[PDB]
Amino acid sequence: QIPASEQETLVRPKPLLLKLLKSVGAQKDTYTMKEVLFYLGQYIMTKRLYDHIVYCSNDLLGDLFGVPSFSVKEHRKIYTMIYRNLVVV
Ligand SMILES: CC[C@@H](CS(=O)(=O)C(C)(C)C)N1C(=O)[C@H](CC(=O)O)O[C@H](c2cccc(Cl)c2)[C@H]1c1ccc(Cl)cc1
Repeated sequence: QIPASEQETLVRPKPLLLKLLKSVGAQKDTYTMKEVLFYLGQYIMTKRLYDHIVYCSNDLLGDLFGVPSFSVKEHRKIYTMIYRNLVVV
């Protein structure tokens, strides 16, 4: 029960989120939430942090989100953790 519109939001990552995104995607100043979620998704799968829990205490992603692990099924929490690392444009 998250709206579809949320993936349209325009955002400006803070430096550490930007560092992580640069490892998987082109470097722009502005991203859609859709893009951010995809890049983070690819980052996680590429680095195999996920086998419904993502484990990230041995990874920069852990520092980014402030948790050692999280559930992929809890989307509102994920959006919340993402939002602390960006500015809405
Ligand atoms: C790395 C985990 C990826 C995998 S996936 O969708 O890309 C695929 C099934 C294609 C392999 N992921 C999920 O597995 C879960 C699947 C689900 O529980 O519905 O969806 C995650 C998702 C999608 C959209 C928004 C949010 Cl906040 C999270 C989504 C996700 C979780 C965390 C982050 Cl940071 C980004 C995307």
